[PDB]
Amino acid sequence: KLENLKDKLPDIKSIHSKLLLRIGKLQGLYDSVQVINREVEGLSEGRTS
Amino acid sequence: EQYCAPDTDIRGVDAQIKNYLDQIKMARAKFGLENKYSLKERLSTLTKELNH
Amino acid sequence: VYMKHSNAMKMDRNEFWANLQNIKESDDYTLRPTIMDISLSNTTCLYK
Repeated sequence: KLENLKDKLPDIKSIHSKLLLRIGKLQGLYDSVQVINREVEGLSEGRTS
Repeated sequence: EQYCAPDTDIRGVDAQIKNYLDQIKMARAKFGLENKYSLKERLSTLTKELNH
Repeated sequence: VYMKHSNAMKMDRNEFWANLQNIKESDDYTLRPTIMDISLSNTTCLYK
């Protein structure tokens, strides 16, 4: 089993990449929550639109 | 919830958020701009009523 | 809050954890290292 492991690199590579995409989206959604909070802050502090 | 959906692309969801935030500003602004101003006209009418 | 009360996201995360766990406990991949080894040997991996 040690000699032939090249057949198992693809599935591991696949899960590794799939997990990176999931982290990508969660980090993205966190940027969005920071943008909506900032716009609500502006709105609250006085009037300016 | 669309951000973490499988086939969703982040760009489109970010665009939806901007439109949504702008729509929030407009409805609240219209109601508030009316509230006070229409109420101020009503208050001038009330001052006339107090004179009566 | 937007996660403590959702249900689609929880189902997706559970599907993923199940997929990974099925990868792990399979007779093809019984030669892995533990989840917390540090590997003093490979310098750049140690740094990362």
